[PDB]
Amino acid sequence: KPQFPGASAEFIDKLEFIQPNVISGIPIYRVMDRQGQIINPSEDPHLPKEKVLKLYKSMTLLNTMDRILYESQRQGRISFYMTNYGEEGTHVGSAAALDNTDLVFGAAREAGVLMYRDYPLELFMAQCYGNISDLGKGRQMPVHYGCKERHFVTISSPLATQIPQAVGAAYAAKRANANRVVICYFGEGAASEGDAHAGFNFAATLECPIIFFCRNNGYAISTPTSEQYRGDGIAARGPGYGIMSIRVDGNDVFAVYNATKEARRRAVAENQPFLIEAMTYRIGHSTDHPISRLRHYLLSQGWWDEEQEKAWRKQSRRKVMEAFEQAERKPKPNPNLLFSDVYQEMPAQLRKQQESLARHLQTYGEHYPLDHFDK
Amino acid sequence: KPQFPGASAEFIDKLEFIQPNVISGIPIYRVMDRQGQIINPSEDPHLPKEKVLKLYKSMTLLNTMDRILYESQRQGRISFYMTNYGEEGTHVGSAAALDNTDLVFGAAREAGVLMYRDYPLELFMAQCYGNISDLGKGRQMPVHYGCKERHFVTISSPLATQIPQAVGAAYAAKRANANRVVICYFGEGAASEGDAHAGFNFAATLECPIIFFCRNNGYAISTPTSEQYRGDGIAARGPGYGIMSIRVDGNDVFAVYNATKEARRRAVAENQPFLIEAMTYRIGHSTDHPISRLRHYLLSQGWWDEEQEKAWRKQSRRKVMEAFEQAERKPKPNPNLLFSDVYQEMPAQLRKQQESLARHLQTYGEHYPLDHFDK
Amino acid sequence: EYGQTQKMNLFQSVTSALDNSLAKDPTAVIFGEDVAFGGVFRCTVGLRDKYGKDRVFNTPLCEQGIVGFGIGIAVTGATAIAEIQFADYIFPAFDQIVNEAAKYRYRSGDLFNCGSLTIRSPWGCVGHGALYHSQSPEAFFAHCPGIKVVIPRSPFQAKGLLLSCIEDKNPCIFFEPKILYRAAAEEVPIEPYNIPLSQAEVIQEGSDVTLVAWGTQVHVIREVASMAKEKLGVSCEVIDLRTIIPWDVDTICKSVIKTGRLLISHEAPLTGGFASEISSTVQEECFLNLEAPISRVCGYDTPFPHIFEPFYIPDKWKCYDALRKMINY
Amino acid sequence: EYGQTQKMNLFQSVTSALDNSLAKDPTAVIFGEDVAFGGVFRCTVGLRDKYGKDRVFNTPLCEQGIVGFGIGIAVTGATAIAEIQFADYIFPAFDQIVNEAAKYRYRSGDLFNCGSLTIRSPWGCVGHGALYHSQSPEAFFAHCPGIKVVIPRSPFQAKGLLLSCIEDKNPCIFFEPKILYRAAAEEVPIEPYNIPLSQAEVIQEGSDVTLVAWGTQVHVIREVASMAKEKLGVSCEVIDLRTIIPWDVDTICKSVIKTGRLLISHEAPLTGGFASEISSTVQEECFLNLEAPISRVCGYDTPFPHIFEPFYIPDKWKCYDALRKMINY
Ligand SMILES: Cc1ncc(C[n+]2csc(CCOP(=O)(O)OP(=O)(O)O)c2C)c(N)n1
Ligand SMILES: Cc1ncc(C[n+]2csc(CCOP(=O)(O)OP(=O)(O)O)c2C)c(N)n1
Ligand SMILES: [Cl-]
Ligand SMILES: [Cl-]
Ligand SMILES: [K+]
Ligand SMILES: [K+]
Ligand SMILES: [K+]
Ligand SMILES: [K+]
Ligand SMILES: [Mn+2]
Ligand SMILES: [Mn+2]
Repeated sequence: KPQFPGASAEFIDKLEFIQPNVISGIPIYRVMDRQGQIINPSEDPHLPKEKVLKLYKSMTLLNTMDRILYESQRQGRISFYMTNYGEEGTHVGSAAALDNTDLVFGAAREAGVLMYRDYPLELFMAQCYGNISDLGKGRQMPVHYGCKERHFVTISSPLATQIPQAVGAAYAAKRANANRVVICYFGEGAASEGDAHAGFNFAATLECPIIFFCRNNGYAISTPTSEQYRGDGIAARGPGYGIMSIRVDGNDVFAVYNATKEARRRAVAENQPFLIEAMTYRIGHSTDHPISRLRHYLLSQGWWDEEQEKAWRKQSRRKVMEAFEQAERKPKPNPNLLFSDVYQEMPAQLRKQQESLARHLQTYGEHYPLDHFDK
Repeated sequence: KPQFPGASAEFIDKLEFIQPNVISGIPIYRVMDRQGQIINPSEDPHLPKEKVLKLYKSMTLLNTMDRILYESQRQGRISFYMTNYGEEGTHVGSAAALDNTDLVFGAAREAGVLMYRDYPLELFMAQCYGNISDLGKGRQMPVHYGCKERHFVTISSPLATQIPQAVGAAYAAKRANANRVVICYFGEGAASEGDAHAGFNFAATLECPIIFFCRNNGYAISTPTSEQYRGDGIAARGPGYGIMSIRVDGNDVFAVYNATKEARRRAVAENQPFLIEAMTYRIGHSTDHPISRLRHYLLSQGWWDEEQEKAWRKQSRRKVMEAFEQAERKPKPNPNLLFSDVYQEMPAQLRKQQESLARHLQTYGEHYPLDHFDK
Repeated sequence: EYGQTQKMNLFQSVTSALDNSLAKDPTAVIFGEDVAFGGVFRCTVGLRDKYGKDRVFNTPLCEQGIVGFGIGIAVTGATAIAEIQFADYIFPAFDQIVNEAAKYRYRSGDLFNCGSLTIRSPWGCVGHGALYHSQSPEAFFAHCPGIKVVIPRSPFQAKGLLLSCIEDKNPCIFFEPKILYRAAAEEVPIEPYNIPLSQAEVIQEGSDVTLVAWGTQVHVIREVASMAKEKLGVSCEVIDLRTIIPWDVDTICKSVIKTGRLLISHEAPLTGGFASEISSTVQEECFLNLEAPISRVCGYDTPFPHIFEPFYIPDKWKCYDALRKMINY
Repeated sequence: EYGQTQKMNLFQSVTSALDNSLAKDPTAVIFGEDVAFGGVFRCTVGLRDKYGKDRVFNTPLCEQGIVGFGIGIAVTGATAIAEIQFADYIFPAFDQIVNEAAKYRYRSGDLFNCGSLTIRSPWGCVGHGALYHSQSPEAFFAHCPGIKVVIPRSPFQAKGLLLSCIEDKNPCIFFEPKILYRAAAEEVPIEPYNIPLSQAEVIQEGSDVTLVAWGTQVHVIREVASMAKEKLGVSCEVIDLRTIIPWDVDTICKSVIKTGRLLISHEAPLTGGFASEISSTVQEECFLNLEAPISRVCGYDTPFPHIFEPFYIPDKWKCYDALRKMINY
């Protein structure tokens, strides 16, 4: 009986403010308990052994790499690092639910997605060292990864800027009849940025095949969520934009996989956004765990044991150390590369600046650390 | 039993996405029907005759001013105008519920708030004409009003920028132990801007005494709300930020007053934000009506009639035309005033630019429209 | 020389460029506030009916979203033509332009880019626009390596420069002087053609002084050249810069080596304005040829006023007086 | 001359300024991301425990909100000291700074203002910060009438300039060179004192050439002056600009009239950089005194690189070589 274009609603004849439900919020979806036991048989994805072992080995290999590169940072061998501790389950559980060619936008804390997609150890290292093997040409801070082959858009420091971008790539995919979905990861702190409000609204009104994947680890650097928002986390925001939303246990690789798998299926079929808020806890910020929960599961199915755990711990340390040795011995790229790719074609005036550097180094090069730069 | 810091919730053992309720949204609060009849006696504010007549005369005087200045714009006597048609009830109903000294931030479509606060006709006109009586010194586009005496912060064109500002003034008021509330008006289109997400979240986490007043008229220039958002209007967004929220019939001056009155009482007592979404329809954008509904009400109480309507229509036309004649005959401010107030004190280099203009006009002044500029 | 032409004003020339782009590039889409019905300056009239609602569409009212979304379309390789409704309102998107779009190719080692993005926006004074309908923000963007900024002076120039921006493999901001949208028409080819970026145009040869401007201000300096010839017997070389970055240093310096005197004019405020970059560069390259100090005749260092506009703008009398003093130095 | 001093590094001097401000101005509050526990560069250590959670507090992670909120506090007359965690991340707030804060007093006819707002933010290169931990955005803000932009070179200068910004009746951006936060301490008065805005400081008199810089780059040009004296027998006048806008035109021009030669240096990219404004202004005012072209030795026109930082920055060898050529012109 109300006729207003802005909303579809009835009249009410008494004044009643709508109260938020924060104390009893959106419940947390969980598939396996802390002992790795399946709680509800109808929800078990019954992933095959080789796939569940890949989830496990990807998480642990990431953890092995993290320990070594974190030490490398402490010694000043690389200028920065930040670990994935506690996030390994959200990474690998969601990546396993995607198509290989689904495009990923991330925030900075999803090396496990690249790991699941078989990104070489040499290439994680090359970016952290800024060596000649880095396809990023040593230009970004360490732990800024990207891979065009594996459909993983280069990560950038400014928080949340990837969120409206991811929506545009999803709109483009829709037009291309891609049958592809975009996933976009961000933390609960980044969800406070204006660009998150932009991306969430655009994806709904432009009907885009996108999964918004918020990792809520309770902290943004020193800021607890009590200072970050006052509604019921990020999941409760989704319905206000018209977005189907769910909250999952981010320490449960199966809950993450199931929610991501179903979000992907429906996003691609229906051209509509889905929001998944995965609850974790930031175990490490920069320079009841998903791995142990999955280990307990494996040890039930009879698919892992102490002998295997020992051998894999050895093999993964050896692979990480081989990559690390190679990364440290590679030279850095030619200093000329600081000038290319600013535009596709270097402007004549930028070429002039390049030439001026080359002249400068001719005369003053003894003063520059040219030892381990290429050419 | 979940222990995550980011949310307070139970576990759930089955995958269920949370669906938005858009088809049956937040209901629309209404006090009087289209014939001006009170629907629910317990909700009648029983405002006294002199106050209800002030609501009526403020709305109609605004409408009289609007018709004349809109004509003035069509003739090129002023460079721009935009009317308040259909919004008069939201303006005056909310302003009547505020304290005189509550601070107002607006969007551009709330001249009725200044009208209710007894802003002189001469001063609305002076701003539209950019004449010497304008305390804005003729610097802004017409229909950009401000009044420090009446606690109405100067309106600016960029949409939604006032929303986080209003929250900061409310935080400051809280500290000052003001017992004052800030109100901040914006349209449903402006609510798509990033600054709206900023203001709504900050007001909740910093516990600010602020009323967010969204006018939802179904359109932002040519854009219908179907292209603006896909959730249940703006009211449904409030709970996601932890904000108490309500939707009202913006054509019903009593529903607007009651919701604003109760939001103000609770915002100031509890230091918490309130969101009111008033549903209207944009009758006019720039260069079942609130007035007729209130007229029907008056005509019931026996408080108005055709004789009074005629006399007031005459008196208000005369007052508007007196102000209009005066506004047109005033000179514009001295061109020197284009340089002051850029900083509190004019920088010596800016003074030099002022002096250069003065020299220029000495030599070339015949070429400038100096006729009706002061000095 | 370019096939059949019609008289087009500058809004019509923009529609023509956009129509030609849609026709020949099936990936291209146009989006922004109020573009579906044809736009608040009529630049997209007819395009949605002609090309489809999926290709010409309205966004929510959120400039940071508009640009971020356009970047995302371009990351997939599709042509993204975003509109910002007035250049005054581009600032919400400044972080997506400067920190994201401009740095996208460099920071990924060319693994990703958003070269197929163009942002177009009405620009410059309009008589009564005051603070937020009048701005010329090009100097803010000029200090950002990785973007191109382009400003035409006429309908012919607009269509040819806009087509080049849309086709350029770098994110481009195209500023359309709004006071020219319905001003005099001129003949514009109906079919596509390009004018090169980073190339100034000498529109009148002269031997005594070089005058440089862009957008509407080109017409002001053309009139100044006429006043100078008639009143002073002074020969002015008149140059339209066209591309603000990367700019055509060589064309400007070659002219100043010849004339020995340079006056640059723009509506934007003096301090930090792009004339500051041209003057300091010409000074470095042409020092020994300079007969008089390089002159900058610009808006004052204030916000852009409503009632005082006729006194604020660097008009032909302000430019002429500056020129007169420079000739007499 | 200013009472008791202690050795303070630059972060400690900022804490000292902020503590003095809180103590003497009961309206003042400090807010931003992670300021409560003391900040990611320790600039707010101890202040919340000392002054209260209502006065030193964390905001949500939203720069446009931080600035908008700070504007709102200042509209009521209360002192608002907002922090942006790295200057690279100030761009989300560019529209609130340029369209709102800078224009607030002018556009209301002085009915309202936000003069009691200061935005402080870490700034400049740090060895390995790459694209988003290294930026020096001052030229973007220099083209905005209505804001002041201030950059100190040392702990003493920082505390005195920050107190002046906090007390100035105009919205001010105070950029703190982060590579100096834990570098050498110097003696800093414990009690409040002020250094004037829009005033350059000649820190070494000289007669052959004027060198101008700000922030860390002041120490680079001081070392260049030493290299010039020792290697070339050249006397350099070394000037710290301190305030980018409104800048001290008179101090710079008076020096260039004396020496006849000017070299300006900054870490920001060359094109559109603030050296462009200084050079073109000095050229206009000191034309007849100029013995050689004014030199600008700046970062290259690229984003700021990680591994190539030592090759990107306008270091003492780059400045010295430029100076050598200028002396030989
Ligand atoms: C626009 C912007 N502001 C500030 C920062 C500095 N910063 C880097 S991480 C971070 C906290 C991020 O929190 P969240 O989004 O929750 O991610 P998490 O680190 O918890 O995974 C901040 C403030 C940034 N990178 N970008
Ligand atoms: C940042 C910005 N973008 C664009 C505009 C141009 N504009 C002026 S009004 C308007 C529609 C506003 O819609 P809404 O907020 O619903 O208010 P209404 O006009 O319906 O009252 C637009 C896009 C603006 N003023 N500011
Ligand atoms: Cl990071
Ligand atoms: Cl407006
Ligand atoms: K990012
Ligand atoms: K506004
Ligand atoms: K392009
Ligand atoms: K200040
Ligand atoms: Mn977090
Ligand atoms: Mn509207």
